[PDB]
Amino acid sequence: LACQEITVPLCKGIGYNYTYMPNQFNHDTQDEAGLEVHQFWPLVEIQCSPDLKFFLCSMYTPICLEDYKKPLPPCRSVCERAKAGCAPLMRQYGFAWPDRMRCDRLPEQGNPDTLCMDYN
Amino acid sequence: LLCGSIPGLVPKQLRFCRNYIEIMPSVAEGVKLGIQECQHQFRGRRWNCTTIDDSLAIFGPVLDKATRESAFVHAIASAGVAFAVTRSCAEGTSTICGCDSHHKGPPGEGWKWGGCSEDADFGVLVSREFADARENRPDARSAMNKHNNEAGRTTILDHMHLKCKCHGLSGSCEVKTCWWAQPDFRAIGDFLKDKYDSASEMVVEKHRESRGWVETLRAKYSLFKPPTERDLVYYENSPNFCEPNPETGSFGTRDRTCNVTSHGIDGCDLLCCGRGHNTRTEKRKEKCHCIFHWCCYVSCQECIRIYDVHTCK
Ligand SMILES: *[C@@H]1O[C@H](CO)[C@@H](O[C@@H]2O[C@H](CO)[C@@H](O)[C@H](O)[C@H]2NC(C)=O)[C@H](O)[C@H]1NC(C)=O
Ligand SMILES: *[C@@H]1O[C@H](CO)[C@@H](O)[C@H](O)[C@H]1NC(C)=O
Ligand SMILES: *[C@@H]1O[C@H](CO)[C@@H](O)[C@H](O)[C@H]1NC(C)=O
Ligand SMILES: [Cl-]
Repeated sequence: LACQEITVPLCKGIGYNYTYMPNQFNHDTQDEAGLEVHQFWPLVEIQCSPDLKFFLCSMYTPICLEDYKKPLPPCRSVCERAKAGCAPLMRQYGFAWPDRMRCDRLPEQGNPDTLCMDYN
Repeated sequence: LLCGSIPGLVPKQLRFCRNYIEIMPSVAEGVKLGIQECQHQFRGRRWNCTTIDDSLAIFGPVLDKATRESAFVHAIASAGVAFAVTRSCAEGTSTICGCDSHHKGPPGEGWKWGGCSEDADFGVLVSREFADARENRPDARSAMNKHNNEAGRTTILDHMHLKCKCHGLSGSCEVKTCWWAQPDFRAIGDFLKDKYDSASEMVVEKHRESRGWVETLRAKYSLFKPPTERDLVYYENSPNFCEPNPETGSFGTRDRTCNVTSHGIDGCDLLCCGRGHNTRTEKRKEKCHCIFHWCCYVSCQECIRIYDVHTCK
C-alpha cells in the first residue's frame, strides 16, 4: 500500500523511484528482495540485454504510484527481450532461465484486465 | 474494561480473561473475523448474518434459537477465535505463546524445517477453555452448542498444511524451507458453509445423572450416518426469513439488494419471496481509459459508469 523509496543499489536509477512491499515473491522487506536481485548483477554487467536491469526490478521492486494503485507489471515483451538476450549465456553453463522470471505469466499490450510497462 | 461487555459473565470466565489478558484482544478479533466471514458466506441469502453481534458478548449464556444458522454462527465464532489466537502468537511479541517450537519429525527430502509454524493447538485450547468457563447447564441448547463449538475449533487443527519459502540462487526452489501454517480464513468459512449445508438434525432426549436431568441429542434420521465431531448439529426448524418476524426471528427481505440475472436465492423472485422489487439507477464516477506512458507514469480519464439496483418490496 504505502509507497517507499527504492534503496536497493541495482534498482536505483531505473526511471521510477518508489516501490512497495511485499512484492510478488513475498519479500517482506526491500533488503530481502535486494539480496536476491543482486545475484543478477553479473548478468546486468555483461550487457547481454539492455532491458535486463529494468525488467529485474520491475519484479523485485515493483513500481509504486500514489496516483494509480492497480497492478503495473512489465509487459511480456520486456521479459522476452531480456530472455532472448541472456538465457543463451546461462545455458552455456547448463542453467535455464529462472522460474521466477518466466515471461508467460506476464500480460501483453492490449490486455483489458491490466496495463503493462514497456516503451513505444 | 475487557470482558465487561459480556452480559452473563460468570467468575470462571472473568478469571480466564484476567489470566489470559495478554491474548484477549486476539480472542476478540477472532469473533469479529468469524462473524465477518459469516456475513460473506450468506451475502446473498434471506438471512445475511448481520443480525449477530461481533463482541465477546457471544461468550456467556447461549440463548438463541437452535437453528441451523446458529449452529453455523457459533461454529465460525469458535474457529475465528482459534484462528486469530494462533495467528497472533505467531506474530511473536507475546510472553505466553509464540511459534510452535516442538521438534517436528525429519523433513521431506527437498527441504528443511524453518520459519514460524503456527501453534494451532494453543489457539484451539484457548478457544475451548474460554467457552467451557461458561456456567454448565444440562440444556439441550448447551449440548448442541458444545458440539458445534468443537466442530468449528477442530477444523482449525484440520486445516494446518505445509507452506514453504524458496531461497537459493535466484529464488530457485532447490533450497526450500517449510513450516506448518493455517490457510486463509476463507478456507475455514467455505468448509463450515458446506458443513452447514449438510448439518444433521437431532431430537431431544433426557436421562438423569446425580445433579438432576440432563438432555442429550440423537440423530433424527437414523438410517443416515450420524454426525461426527466435525459435523454441525441443530434441532429447531429455521424460520421463514421472508417477512419481518414479529417474534424477533429477524427482519424481512424488504429493500434488500437484488439480482435480476439470478434465479437462485439472490435473485428477485426468491429473495423477495414473490413480492415485487423496486428499481433505481445510480451513477458513480471512476477512472476508465488509463494509458501507460513510457516512463514511468499512468494517466487516467474520468468517466461516469451507470448501473441499476433492484431492491425487494
Ligand atoms: C442484511 O440484511 C439487513 C436487513 O435484512 C440489511 O439492513 C437494512 O437495509 C435496509 C436497506 O438498506 C434498511 O432499510 C435497513 O435500515 C437496514 N438495517 C436494518 C434492518 O437493521 C443489510 O443491509 C443487509 N446487508 C447485506 C445484504 O449486506
Ligand atoms: C528519482 O530521484 C532522482 C534523484 O536522485 C531524480 O533525478 C529522478 O528524476 C527521480 N525520478 C522521478 C521519477 O522523479
Ligand atoms: C447476479 O447473478 C449472475 C448469475 O448468477 C452472476 O453471474 C452475477 O455475478 C450476479 N451479480 C452479482 C453482483 O453477484
Ligand atoms: Cl450452536
